[PDB]
Amino acid sequence: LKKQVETRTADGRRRITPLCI
Amino acid sequence: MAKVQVNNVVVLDNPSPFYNPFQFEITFECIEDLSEDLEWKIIYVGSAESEEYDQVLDSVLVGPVPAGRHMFVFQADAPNPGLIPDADAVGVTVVLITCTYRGQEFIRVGYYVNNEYTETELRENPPVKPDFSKLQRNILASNPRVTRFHINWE
Repeated sequence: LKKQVETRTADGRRRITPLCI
Repeated sequence: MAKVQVNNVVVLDNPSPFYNPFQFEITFECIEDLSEDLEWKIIYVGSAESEEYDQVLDSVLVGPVPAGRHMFVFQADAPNPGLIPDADAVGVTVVLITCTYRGQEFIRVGYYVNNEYTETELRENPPVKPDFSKLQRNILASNPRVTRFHINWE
């Protein structure tokens, strides 16, 4: 992966959106 | 029973220098769309003496989690040596991966970690002050301790 999507929660927390198998 | 089940954990970049980040490739499956995110943590035990030396290397949220089977790489920074008791630096300790839902831990995967010098000279005569730049970390990925807890998934 590491094409992996990560964003920040409304309050600045790290968030990873997993890949679906 | 539980809405989330962890199918597998692959320890990447192993062995490697003590300073490298931990890289776990996790596979888990959700039996039904979760209304909240999953929260994963990687905890390193600096010393078995006191939890007071536990280092939360990282805390991340995973989401959204639609029902189905999913996979992601959980990477975290190497522990801070300055917080590790010299006597526990070289040898074996543990590193934990935990997952919690709605403020409640429901699974915990522990691994033994073996930190040794690969340089035979240093391995023979280890320096009084552990030299982490020369330490090799080997996550004993073959024997994972899986502990499951019963939580309220709503």
